[PDB]
Amino acid sequence: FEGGQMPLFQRLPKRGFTNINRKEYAVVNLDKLNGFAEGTEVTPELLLETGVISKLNAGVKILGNGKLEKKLTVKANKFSASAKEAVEAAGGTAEVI
Amino acid sequence: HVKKGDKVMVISGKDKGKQGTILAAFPKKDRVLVEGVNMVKKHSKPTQANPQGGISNQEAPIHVSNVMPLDPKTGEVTRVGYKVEDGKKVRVAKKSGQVL
RNA sequence: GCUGUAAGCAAGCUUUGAUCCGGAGAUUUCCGAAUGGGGAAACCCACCACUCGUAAUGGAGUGGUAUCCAUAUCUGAAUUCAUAGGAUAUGAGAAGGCAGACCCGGGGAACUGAAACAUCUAAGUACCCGGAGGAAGAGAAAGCAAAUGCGAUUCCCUGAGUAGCGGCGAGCGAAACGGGAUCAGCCCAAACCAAGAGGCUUGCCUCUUGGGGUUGUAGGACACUCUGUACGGAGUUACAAAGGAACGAGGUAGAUGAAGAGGUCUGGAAAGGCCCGCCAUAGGAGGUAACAGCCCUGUAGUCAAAACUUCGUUCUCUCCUGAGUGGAUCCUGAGUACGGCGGAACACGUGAAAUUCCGUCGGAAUCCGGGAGGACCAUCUCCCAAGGCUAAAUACUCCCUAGUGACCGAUAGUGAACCAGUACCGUGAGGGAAAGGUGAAAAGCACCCCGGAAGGGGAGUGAAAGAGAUCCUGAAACCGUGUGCCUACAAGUAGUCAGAGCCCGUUAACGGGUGAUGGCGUGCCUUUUGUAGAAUGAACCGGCGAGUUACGAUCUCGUGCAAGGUUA
RNA sequence: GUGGGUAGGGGUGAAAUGCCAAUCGAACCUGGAGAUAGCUGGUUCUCUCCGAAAUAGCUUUAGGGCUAGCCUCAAGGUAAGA
RNA sequence: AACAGUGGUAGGAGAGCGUUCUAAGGGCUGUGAAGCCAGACCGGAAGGACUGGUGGAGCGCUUAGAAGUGAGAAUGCCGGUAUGAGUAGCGAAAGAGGGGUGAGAAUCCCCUCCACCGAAUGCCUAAGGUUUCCUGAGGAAGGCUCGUCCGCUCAGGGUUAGU
RNA sequence: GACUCGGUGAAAUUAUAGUACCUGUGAAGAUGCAGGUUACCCGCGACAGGACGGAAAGACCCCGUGGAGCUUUACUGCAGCC
Repeated sequence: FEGGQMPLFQRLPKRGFTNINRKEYAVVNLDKLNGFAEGTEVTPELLLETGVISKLNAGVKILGNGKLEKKLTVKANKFSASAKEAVEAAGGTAEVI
Repeated sequence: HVKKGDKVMVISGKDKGKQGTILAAFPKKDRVLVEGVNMVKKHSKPTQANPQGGISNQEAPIHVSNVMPLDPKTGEVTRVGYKVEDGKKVRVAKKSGQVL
């Protein structure tokens, strides 16, 4: 409230909107993938039972905040344009589902 | 559980251990008269009848669970059992198996 | 042993088995839906049959006699048929109530908020009215949903205070996906065929009965191949209704039931201390002259119901075919669906508004069809509305058993522990109290003295009588009676510090009480710039009386685990 | 006098805001209702540590509130502070 | 241990005391529990303890937990008791005297004088009231004072219709 | 009626008060405050100047974003009527 002065949520404009569909390919930090030593076959089903991905909201991207140094036959739905370099220079395949 | 008139000891109380028979029972109040036990002097109005009034020498009756029967044989204070062929639940006195 | 409260007297009754407790009946004046009629509730008056009685009238008993509806049957007006209507009998029809609740439907506000208020909210809340059932409502797709799809509704948790709605403000606020509890699906209608009837111009087409027939990438008819009429299945709760009779287990009454007076002491009384013994599938509770496993009722375990029930199984009984193949064509829900106008319910306030439901106008297709996929159109995916049945999962309690409370202990807990919705208060709808405890039992005070009598003093009763009728405990305000010290030259919010005299000896302390008089000193609280306040509050005394609780959000503090934590 | 009707955003009034059960510019009862109150009264045991303000911007707002202003608790920064 | 501080409303922080109940055992009670009253005792307070007397069956301590957790003020609520105060008031309106009753008489009864209403304070009977009527006893309570008396209390009795 | 005796016997109020006067200071008009002066202790019968005496959370004024009743070419609307 503001006494009777027209308060701050009314002196300020709307900013619409929210999507009819917004998808959150989330989350894979890249240094989560050093949970495989050595390991391959990085799939969300092999990540669901290992708790790196808590709940998979319509797919996952792989986000390049990290490094390896490990090869991984990565089977993921989406990738950053940096995760096609760390997985790639390590020699592991970076298969987009 | 005791009836008029079985042979009766006094478990506890002021008269702890005397015996006597039963003048009357009062089963709704759970309380039994014994001769000469809880002998209490009572003052009475001059009646109609008798004209004497005076002091009487009655007994106020006794609660039932300060009263036991006796074995006829040992003369012991004994607890009560039952189940008697052709006896209509006649009391087995413990230290088996005397009736009544 | 019994004749309830009730504590006493008379009269009686009972192991030729009484008092009590259950089952099954019978009895059940009158009012009350009241129902023959009137009625101002608890009363009057009838009539029709039948009985009792008088010579008869009068009088008395026994049933029947409302209203609506339905099944029939006679009659049957203006008016001819015929009908309205009238008369009669049959209906173990239904009107009333109440568990102040929960669930549908019709109506349906305001106050409050939005800091005003009128859109909104409050709120489809309360309240009124109709429904019944122990539950109701909904329900087997014109459903979600957009894949490798799910498969009737309901309820719970998430989803999430998200998508949204809103003078977009107050506030309102879903669904679907995910996981459980519960878990069953089916009949009608329509064509086709059989039997009646009923008319038309034979023909033709129009109502009932009996089969058949229950649908979606379509099903049925129809036709053609099979398949049964059983021994297979079902069944009274849907699925179609409907009967019995046996086996077992609960319930409305029970019955059995272990172990010590252990001794001593204190005592009015052991159930308590000490020293001891046992039982225990029983140490649940409650009495017991005081705190009992063993004294009693019982408890734990077992076992029983003549009669009523409630439930589960069987037998009896009852009832019943399912499929392929094609589509020459006939069906698949009409004044209905949708559409205009006007409203309401959907979280959606008339909107880009899907959807449902009403009023009023219009008004289609009927498989080559049609509907949903949040205005609208094509493609694509589901799915057949315009008919109906559906237990359980759910919400509930005036209730009835058994039980549990970090619930209450009489100014509390229901208003009512007490003859409470009583007394009183109101014309009346209505408001609505206060009031617990002798003792272990009446042993409730025989007798004497005073007194008219209550009321006492002795005497006994019991542990207490100071316990004796408000009857355990008894405080304070108050009201007394004795008093030790002060007071009749004194001006005082009454106290404090000083202080001699006088009087007492202590939770043994630089004691206690009164303090002649002196120095200081204008109550407590609220509200105020400021109150001794001539500003408010309080007569006093005692009791009751106000910051939480439920659910979330935030910060510190603590604990576990740590890019892994919690599970509804 | 008897007998009897007219019922509360109504009745009734040879009218005054009168009367409607001792109540009238809207009768009493029960509920929504624990309506709301920026307004008044009340806010129950002790000790210590610190310790305000009655100013401003606004405000259907002036005896209300909301940010600042001054207070307090805790943690960092560090000697900024005067 | 050294040095400094230590008034205080609104308010923030910290530490405590209380009461009731539950949970561990441990410990007091008929050789007397709780509560009550007394008292010159101890800690910083809220507060505790001890001896006496009453009281006649329950109760504390520690350690945690729960909270219908604390009274002086609400023109609060209920109950009791004051103050005013032996004060206002004792509800229009003539009795007096003798006797009797009884414990007690102005107030009760009887008698005799006197006085008031007499188009009402007469009788009769509606509205209502539901025994208030009569007798025989009492008398605490209601009678605005007594009170042998009553419309009070008890115990009986009491209302007869073809007009 | 009042006064007195005998019977019976309340209420409003009320922080505790053993309650003098005047001049001053004070919340600006004292019994209780300072200074001064009077005043043996306790009753009864009266009067009413004071205790801002009781009685009624002021009727007057003003505030409440309080309410009611009423009025109209105040707003938006309802019935009624056309």
